[PDB]
Amino acid sequence: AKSLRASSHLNAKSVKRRGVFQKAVDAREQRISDKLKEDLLKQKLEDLKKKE
Amino acid sequence: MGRYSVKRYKTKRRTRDLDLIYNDLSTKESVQKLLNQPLDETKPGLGQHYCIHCAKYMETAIALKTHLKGKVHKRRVKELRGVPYTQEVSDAAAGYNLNKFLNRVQEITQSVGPEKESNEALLKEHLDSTL
Amino acid sequence: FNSSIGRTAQGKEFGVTKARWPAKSVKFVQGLLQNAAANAEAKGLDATKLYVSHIQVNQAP
Amino acid sequence: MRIYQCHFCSSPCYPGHGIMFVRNDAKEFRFCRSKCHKAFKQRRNPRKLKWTKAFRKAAGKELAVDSTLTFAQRRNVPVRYNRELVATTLKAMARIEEIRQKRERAFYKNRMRGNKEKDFLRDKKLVESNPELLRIREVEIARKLAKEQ
Amino acid sequence: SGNGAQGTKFRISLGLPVGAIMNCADNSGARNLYIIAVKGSGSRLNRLPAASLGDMVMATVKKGKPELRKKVMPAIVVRQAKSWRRRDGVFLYFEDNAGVIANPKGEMKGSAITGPVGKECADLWPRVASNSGVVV
Amino acid sequence: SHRKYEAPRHGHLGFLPRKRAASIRARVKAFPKDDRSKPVALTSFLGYKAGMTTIVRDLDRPGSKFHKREVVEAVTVVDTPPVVVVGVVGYVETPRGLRSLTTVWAEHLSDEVKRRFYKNWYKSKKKAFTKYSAKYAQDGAGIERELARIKKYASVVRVLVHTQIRKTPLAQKKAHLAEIQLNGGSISEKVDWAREHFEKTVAVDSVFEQNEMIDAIAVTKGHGFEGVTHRWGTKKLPRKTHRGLRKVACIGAWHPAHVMWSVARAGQRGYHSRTSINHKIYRVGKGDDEANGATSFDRTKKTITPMGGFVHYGEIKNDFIMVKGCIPGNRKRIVTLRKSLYTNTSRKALEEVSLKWIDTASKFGKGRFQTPAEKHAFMGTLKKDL
RNA sequence: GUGAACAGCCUCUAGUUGAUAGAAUAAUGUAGAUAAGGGAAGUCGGCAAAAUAGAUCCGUAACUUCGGGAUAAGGAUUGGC
RNA sequence: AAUGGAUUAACGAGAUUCCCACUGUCCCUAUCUA
RNA sequence: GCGUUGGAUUGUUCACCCACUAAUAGGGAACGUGAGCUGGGUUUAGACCGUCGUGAGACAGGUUAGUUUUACCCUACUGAUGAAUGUUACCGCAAUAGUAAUUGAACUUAGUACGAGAGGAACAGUUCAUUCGGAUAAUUGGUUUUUGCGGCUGUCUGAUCAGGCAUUGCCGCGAAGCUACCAUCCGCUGGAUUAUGGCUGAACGCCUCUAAGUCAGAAUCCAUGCUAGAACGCGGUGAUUUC
Repeated sequence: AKSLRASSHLNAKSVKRRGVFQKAVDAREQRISDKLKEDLLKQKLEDLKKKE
Repeated sequence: MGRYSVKRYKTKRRTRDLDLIYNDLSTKESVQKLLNQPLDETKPGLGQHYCIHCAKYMETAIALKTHLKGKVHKRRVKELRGVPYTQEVSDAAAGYNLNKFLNRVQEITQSVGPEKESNEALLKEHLDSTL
Repeated sequence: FNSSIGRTAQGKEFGVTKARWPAKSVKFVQGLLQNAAANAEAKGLDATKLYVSHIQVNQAP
Repeated sequence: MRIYQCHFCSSPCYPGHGIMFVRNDAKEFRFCRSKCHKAFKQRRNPRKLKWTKAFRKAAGKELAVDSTLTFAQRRNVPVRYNRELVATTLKAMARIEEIRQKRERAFYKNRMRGNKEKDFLRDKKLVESNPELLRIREVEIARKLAKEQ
Repeated sequence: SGNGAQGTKFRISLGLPVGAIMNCADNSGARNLYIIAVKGSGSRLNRLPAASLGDMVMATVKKGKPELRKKVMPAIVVRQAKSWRRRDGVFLYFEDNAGVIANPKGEMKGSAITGPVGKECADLWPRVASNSGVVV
Repeated sequence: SHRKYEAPRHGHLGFLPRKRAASIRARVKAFPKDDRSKPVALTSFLGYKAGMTTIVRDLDRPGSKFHKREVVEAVTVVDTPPVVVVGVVGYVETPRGLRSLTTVWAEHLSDEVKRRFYKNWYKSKKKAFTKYSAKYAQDGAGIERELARIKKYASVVRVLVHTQIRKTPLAQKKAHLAEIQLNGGSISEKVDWAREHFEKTVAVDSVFEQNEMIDAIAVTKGHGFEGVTHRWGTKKLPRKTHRGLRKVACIGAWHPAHVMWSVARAGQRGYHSRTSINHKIYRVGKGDDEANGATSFDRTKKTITPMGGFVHYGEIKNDFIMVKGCIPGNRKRIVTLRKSLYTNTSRKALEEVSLKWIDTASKFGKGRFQTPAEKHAFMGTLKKDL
């Protein structure tokens, strides 16, 4: 069996990172920063209740 | 866990149990099989002199005379009086399958009961006539 | 004289990890400090200015 | 997932708990916990053990035969999945279980009524047959009132 | 896995080491089996090759017909009596140790199997499951 | 001679020296690097580990022998209150390493993080940042310079956060400071972000979500001075051997005349720092969300808190993360949750999990019941009830 | 008192309450234990430990100098009222 | 071959081999007390 | 780099089988390793049989029985504090040192290439396991001085009640804790090369893989990653006493 650090498996794994498994990451990073930009919008409206 | 309970109640040294023994007495065909086993070399009384209540082979026909007149064998007679406690008794206690449970209790009261007592009456009729 | 002595936390005042609480040795030393303060009153010295300046201990037979 | 009961305990065995045993006659003996399992090896009898449920249904305790208890039997004929069955069963199971508890509490009051009769007949024997102790308490009240005075 | 066993074999508790007498579950004529080695086993200093449920071991026969004794032959274990883990939330164990005997292709020698057969053993070996009267 | 039976080494030489760590909060050695096109996003998070529970799951995994079947498995539950930001730090790349050149604080600190700076709080005059908030006068400008200096210089930017220990049942009153790096591009956008979050708290679902492979680091479970056999795994000498039997027999040969550095002596076991990677989040619940433990199947309004709470830890009532396997560390301890360090490649990093039942029976005994309404339903009424 | 017993364990008369003590409960020890599944694969070697154990009834082989072997082996049983 | 040899019941803190029972010797270590 | 076993006969290595396995490779370190073990065998005094001697006794020889017993010392190694760099506290960087994962099968390619037949592969995509390591206590087992709750024999406090003693009296269950491939979880990817395959290309008016230049290419090497953090390597920030 080939090892972890063989040159052939690291080339086959490098093709998969160019394809699907980065697009599942790049979709996750956009959904998360949506909720972080909504988190200020909640915590400014809590500040506006103090201003009334 | 303990010392004494491990010696007798391992998985290797398990006895038969109370569930199957009630089935063996309940009909007249399985009684005549166990009273008349074919003789076997790998069994203590050479496949004769077997008590049905206590799942246990005896060495000699003398060792049935002294076994039936004992407080050990009068457990297992008194133990097998009623309904043999299947899984169905434990499920009925939680509110689950009453009609499966109550119909079996209806059959042990009506049918399976007096067929068993007319078998245990004949064992004392037979084991006194031969011993 | 401090080999194989157990450590303790209370020696951080002096910077030493090895400290010990000798009971019998203190009872003679504060017996002698009680004697020296009695001797300085008899000469007519001051109480607040008085300090231990020389102290010495060496072996008996 | 199956909330199947203990063989000895009649308590529910959630997924991830207890030991199963399999007889060579091939029926399964599922167990609530280790207490019920070590007591099974030792050949006991749950008609005799007071803490189990098989004793309590048999010994004239908590009610055994009821119309509410016949609703949860088992079904060996599958019902083809209509949703409007499912929406009513989630309303049925919240309704059967309430009537279960209003009958089980009411069954407990039949078994414990008239304790206050025997509670008071016990007190007539302690008070009336101890006349000398009742003299001691009368001066105890008078010493109590005089200290406030 | 090896020859005959279709699929893969998960990790279960190792109940039977070398030199463990176990019962014989078919109608071939052997009464007890006697394990000498376990196939697919590891190699570590001072260990014993240990069998499990649904393994193939090389096993001799101590009690049986004189045609069958004094020859090593493969055998498949169908009952364990050491508690293992099904992946739905239950541990379970059988009453005794048991094994049927077979050729290295995995094909049964007898015609029937007495007693219950383990579920993980019946998935791994198809020819056992054809002769199994009772599963689990 | 030539050892006559080759065998693997007992113990791993990578995790040496086996010694007690520097702090209960384990430090983070390296972060996921920087993708300078992405939005601004935090890279790690810190919370408090509390207990275990079981999970059944309908395994949707192509190719396995447990495809479309059910699988029980054990997860951890880490109490995760919202975490509030108090500072920015910039680092200048030298030809020696990184070097911090500026920290900037945040006009008003909580009483938890005035408590970190003291070891004797109750005698102190609580004078932690009094001279600093007078430098937020009319325009500030001792701050805006130190913001503009980080904008000009300072290749990477780390952000100081701390927990909110007063919202935790853990009775400790004193929050932990930490540094978290950012990974949004164009570090002017990094440092404008963090100035807009001073005195402002960050949630947990703004850092993670379900189906993600993260990694937890902590300081793991001290045991004191432990002998060689349970420390390294050395075989026991047979019985009644002179000078003991729980030890290594031959510690060296006649050359070299020194005990070498690889022969498994006795000493400290436990309370080391560790890093365990590829742990998979199953469930991100909310504190205000009642019925957290109820899945899509159960529909029984129950929280993940088991009956009588966890063992040596109270109730949950905050956000939490349910991540499978076992995090290094013990209960009521601080763990730090980094995220994945690299794009994972296996199909196990991509599966959409679907919880089916969460256990909530009591951990303080052989617990049988889920909710305290079950126990009253099953037992019937009792003597103290009527 | 239990028991076949001056065995062992417990108490009355009589006698001591002496043997450096306090605080903590790491390793390795010394002394004593219990372990799932398998059952000598350990080892020069079943060393050590475990198992058997009192009593009553039944039963008891080769061998032999007829006295023995013999408690041979192997089984059934044992509380309280 | 009374430098004594062959035989053999009973007896032995004598020397050696195996079989059932049995068990942390062992697979493989864990734990509790003084 | 990593891995090389489990058993069977003599004190025995010598010498040789049985099965598994991917494989059962060879060596060294006072023929590694007795102030680690072992005394099995090596070497006293006891005793027998055999040979030789008139004899005491020795042996061509065989069998059996049998006393060397520190460590608290300095160093080494595994762990633990620690004076002094204005005091004190918090957040960091990384010199150097170590470094770890491994092998087998399975699905699909495919009964396809290849083949007269019998037979029968690869790489890509994917799922599990063998040794090894790091942790972890949900669950399941193991452990009980929680002497927690019961129970039993003997004696003792007049009986009941509640208890004492039996080197922890014994038996059953036993939470918490500690634990086990006897339980579950997790164990990465960049660069430079060796053999060797090549391109341009001379020496040598052809030709060549090499001399200048250059493209690849090994479980190899150094890094990313993971442990410790120089107690004399360093940075950033908080407060800084009036008796």
